[PDB]
Amino acid sequence: TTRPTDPPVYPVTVPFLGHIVQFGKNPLEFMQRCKRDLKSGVFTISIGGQRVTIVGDPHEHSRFFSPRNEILSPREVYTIMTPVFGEGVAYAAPYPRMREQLNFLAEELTIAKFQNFVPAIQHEVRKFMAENWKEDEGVINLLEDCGAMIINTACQCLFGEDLRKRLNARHFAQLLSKMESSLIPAAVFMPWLLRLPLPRCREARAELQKILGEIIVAREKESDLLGGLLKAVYRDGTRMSLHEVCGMIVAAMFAGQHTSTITTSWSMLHLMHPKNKKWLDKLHKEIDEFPAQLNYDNVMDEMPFAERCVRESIRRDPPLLMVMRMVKAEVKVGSYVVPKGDIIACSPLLSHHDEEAFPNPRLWDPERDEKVDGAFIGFGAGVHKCIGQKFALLQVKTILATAFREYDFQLLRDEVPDPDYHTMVVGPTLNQCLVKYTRKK
Ligand code: HEM
Ligand SMILES: OC(Cn1cncn1)(Cn1cncn1)c1ccc(F)cc1F
Repeated sequence: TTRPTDPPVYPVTVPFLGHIVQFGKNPLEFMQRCKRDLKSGVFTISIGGQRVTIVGDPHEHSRFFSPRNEILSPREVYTIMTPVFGEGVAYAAPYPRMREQLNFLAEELTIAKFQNFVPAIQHEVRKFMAENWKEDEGVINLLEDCGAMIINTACQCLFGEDLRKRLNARHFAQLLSKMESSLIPAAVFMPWLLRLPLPRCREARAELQKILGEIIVAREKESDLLGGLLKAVYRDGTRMSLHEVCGMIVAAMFAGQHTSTITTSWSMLHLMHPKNKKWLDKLHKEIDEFPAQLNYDNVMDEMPFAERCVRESIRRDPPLLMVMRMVKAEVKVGSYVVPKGDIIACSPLLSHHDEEAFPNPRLWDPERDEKVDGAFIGFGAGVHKCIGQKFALLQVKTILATAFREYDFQLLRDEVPDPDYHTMVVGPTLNQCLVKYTRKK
């Protein structure tokens, strides 16, 4: 079964690997085991004879990230999420409707769009803090409260008043919530591997669609994200259907909700920890210079340290652990060739723990730089680099800047939380994010 060019191979049984996943075993240790015993950063896990090739050598990142869809294809490997977004909507939109739709989305999230996003995000953060952090001091779940701030501020930024009246952020976040109710690794991993349907979350879509479809008529009967998606064309002259606009609105809120929530929480948890006083003080040296009301230029271009804070949070504990493609034509990676039919993967989690690229990788050090160019991949790279990355950072950084200007925070355990590997998109353990707020003097 070997070819003169293939990477080293580690056989596993499906049960044995199934067991590792179901039981939420640290996936970093398993991949680091493999990287060492096979003495290669590029290596294959043969599951049921089912080849998964990992680009775990940060010097080889571009070999994963740069090829076109026709060579390394995202479609086949994410097709299981189709019920999430709908049948002809993203990874399920046939060629070339997938790239066309992602690009429409991308175009709704450029820096020309962000106009008054910042004041809008500050007002929502301050409404929240005013409604929820009312006392001189009080106890909260930081993970839960960041997620609220993330949905509220996202919807305020992206949605018009008709939308926010019919579908409030609370509602939105429930509907989103009961979808990744069926995207746990323990349940998805095996049908993802076999090529089996997603094992409830199509009921939540049909609720949204009906709701949006009403909103959508109300408007055509009578410049936000919805309105921009509604104006989108396509190469062939036709526009997106209701079903496609709903699906891309979902893909959007879905993509950014859990990832940004988690990044904000890790950032705040590191910063508040007594051993990171130096950084919190550094953070203040930067943000104490600014007025009550921030602008785009303030947050995007005059907070380099806040940004390092966010970036290193995603570096140490990236929320998307692993990014995949189907190899459609064999591809050169390092001194190996990765054959047609392989699943090829590149893992932020694995590369962000490479000792050369990120020495002492468990130390959250905001002043760190990658020691191998392009080793950091928390938002991916190349053809499929994240296109909400700028909105994400504008959002998280404004929240950090707004929350730390008014409050101090005590973490109510001794150590920063354990990541919890039981969810698809990975964050700190919920019960471990209990925190005391203290209103500034
Ligand atoms: C902190 C927040 C975020 C993180 C950490 C993050 C992380 C990532 C990563 C690792 C990828 C690589 C995908 C791959 O190679 O398969 C990606 C892509 C992508 N992201 Fe994000 N992302 C974030 C926020 C968002 C937001 C807010 C949106 C939309 C509103 C978004 C939309 C997308 C899309 C459409 C792609 C891939 C497009 C394609 O397949 O060509 N992301 N993101
Ligand atoms: O890349 C994802 C899909 N994915 C990969 N593993 C689990 N889900 C996630 N993502 C990207 N940025 C933030 N989250 C994505 C790609 C496109 C999309 F529309 C949604 C979506 F979640």
